[PDB]
Amino acid sequence: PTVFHKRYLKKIRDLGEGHFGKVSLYCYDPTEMVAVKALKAPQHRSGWKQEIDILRTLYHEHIIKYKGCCLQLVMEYVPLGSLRDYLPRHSIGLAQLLLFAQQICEGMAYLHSQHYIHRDLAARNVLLDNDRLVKIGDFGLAKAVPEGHEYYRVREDGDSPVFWYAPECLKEYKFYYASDVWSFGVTLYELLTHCDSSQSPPTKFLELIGIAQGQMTVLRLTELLERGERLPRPDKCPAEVYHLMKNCWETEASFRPTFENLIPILKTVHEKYQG
Ligand SMILES: N#C[C@H]1C[C@@H]1C(=O)N[C@@]12C[C@@H]1CN(c1nc(Nc3cnn(CCO)c3)ncc1F)C2
Repeated sequence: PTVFHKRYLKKIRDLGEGHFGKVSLYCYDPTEMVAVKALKAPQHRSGWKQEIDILRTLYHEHIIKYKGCCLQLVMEYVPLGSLRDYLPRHSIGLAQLLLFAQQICEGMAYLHSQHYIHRDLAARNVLLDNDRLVKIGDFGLAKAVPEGHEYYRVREDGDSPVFWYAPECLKEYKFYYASDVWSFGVTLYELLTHCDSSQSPPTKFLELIGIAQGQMTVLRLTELLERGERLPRPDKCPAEVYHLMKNCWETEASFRPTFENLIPILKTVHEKYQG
């Protein structure tokens, strides 16, 4: 739609980076603040084409706004950044954390109804607009679920967010809509630990696995997940919220709530704490 011209984009700062992509804050000055995502200098390029196409077709209050092209991806600038960056610095209350959790489920329910799985649902991908507004802000691993199949066939990459993954992704390389609920449960844990690094999923799971394990991190991970071991209950996380988390972490994908199931549950649980 909108065609931003590169010569008018004024770099302000970096907002994020991955092994294949970078997001920068720009000032579009043809005489507005934009987040522009660029792929680094064919498989990652084809995946990049699908990424832009995926966000082009998404419109939801809890999904970062697609703003047009420049290929570079121009998106709205979400002012307070990732909850991963925000949370260790702002002691947000339980009620607001649960509102964020609900807002994530809404955007996820919407994403899922569009037949897309996210595959990278983490606090680093949840952007804070204001103290009462959150948006899923990155779709780098988002894929369409093929029409005659209930999941997408992943394939291992060294950069897979394995500490946010259900055993089916790690073992069978099958990503279901239910696999994003697992990730959501991990994002909910992150939010309740205030994104504290010493409490993070890679820190906590590597403490459980150990680091002398050769090529066997994923395998030791899958087997502890299969033994029913899980991330611990965050300090000051209510018993009920912890049980909802564990329910998101059922080993059986079908036993997990869907995002639709989570919306009324979170709505009720937020209303309770907001009082
Ligand atoms: N892998 C990989 C890496 C490259 C992919 C990446 O950076 N994706 C993103 C989720 C990050 C941030 N981001 C965006 N961030 C913002 N706002 C904003 C304000 N402060 N900050 C920094 C404190 O977090 C960010 N508005 C739009 C965005 F799009 C998009």
